Amino acid sequence: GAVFKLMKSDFYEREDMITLKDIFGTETLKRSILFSFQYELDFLLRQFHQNVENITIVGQKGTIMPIEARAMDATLAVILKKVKLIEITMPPFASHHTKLIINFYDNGECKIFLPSNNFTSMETNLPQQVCWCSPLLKIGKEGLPVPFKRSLIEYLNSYHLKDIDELITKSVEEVNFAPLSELEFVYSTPSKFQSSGLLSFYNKLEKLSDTAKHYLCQTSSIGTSLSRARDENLWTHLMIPLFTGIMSPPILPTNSLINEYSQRKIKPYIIFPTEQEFVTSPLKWSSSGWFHFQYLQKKSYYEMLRNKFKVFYKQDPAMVTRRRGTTPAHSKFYMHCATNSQVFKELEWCLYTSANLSQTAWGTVSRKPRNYEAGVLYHSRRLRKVTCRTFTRDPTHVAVPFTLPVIPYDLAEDECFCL
Repeated sequence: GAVFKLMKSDFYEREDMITLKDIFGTETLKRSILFSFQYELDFLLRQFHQNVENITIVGQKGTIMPIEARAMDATLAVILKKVKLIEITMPPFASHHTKLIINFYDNGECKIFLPSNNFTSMETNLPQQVCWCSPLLKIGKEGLPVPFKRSLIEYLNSYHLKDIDELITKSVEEVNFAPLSELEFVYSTPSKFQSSGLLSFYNKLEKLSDTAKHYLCQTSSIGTSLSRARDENLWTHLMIPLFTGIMSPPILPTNSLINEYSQRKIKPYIIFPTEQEFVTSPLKWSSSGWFHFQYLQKKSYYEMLRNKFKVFYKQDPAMVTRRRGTTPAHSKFYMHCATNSQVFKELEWCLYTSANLSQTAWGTVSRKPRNYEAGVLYHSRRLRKVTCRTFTRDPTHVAVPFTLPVIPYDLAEDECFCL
């Protein structure tokens, strides 16, 4: 079945887990179709076996690093000749952020993965990363297409590229997705013809269907305010209100929202590294470059989230391993827990995705996403509770890199890291 695994690091595991070599190094691997935001070609291609017949790479123009002659060799030369590139051009400040792997092996076997790291050595080894691995799939006629398969095809179709249609989608269509009948494929696309992002995700949660309402988000980037006039955060002012029913599509004042939260027992969480957590990371600030929250030019926005909603949470210093310490994770998780220490062991639903907490990744009720994003959704009424555990203590449906429980920011000294 599907399983979450923690990405091994050359630094943390110097002397269960997974590596890109485990994924691409198998002699039985026949073809790999890749999606990512950044490609370090010599690093990536060194992960494969000489037996591979084709490597189709989908990426944004300018994010694919060629291999210099001085760094080439006989082995790599062979791999390189099997690479086919499909470049996507995007408006400035828009991103093909999706990380996805579709492997085809000997016999009619196929497997799908969602790594949180882009394909570069630095990203793979510095921040903590995870990888969702689908159950083993096989080529063969299909009856009714599983929702996961149906959604994946819509996503691929939304690129509106002939190369994608013929070299990728046709191959995916031949695969039987029965083993994935319980999960959902959630995505974002800038396509004006395909609905996606928040709007689509909201509708899905509605269709899928006294207690404290826990809504937690773990992200590597935190977008700025949804408006230039007021301080409005995507999680606290739009997503949570929508999910709870406080609002419905055809933004309330901060204070009105705060009261609603109290009366409804809604508890918001955003896991993001503190300035001090890098001091207690094995590689110190080495992984800090991938965590972006620029609030210095609009301090009020930050103070609101930190003091008014008390939304920020950090790692439990007593539960993290010594080899990884308080090193932040570059994975993105969105989850909901209903109660009435143990919080989050059982979930109503959980989304693992490449999408950061920003308007560009999710869009809004009226605006569409600007990025390509992809993730997998686990929902209780589709499996009767989604089980989840923390890798920091290493069988559940979901496994997370952050500690469980997470600890609230000490309002007397904790501050979000600002690159």
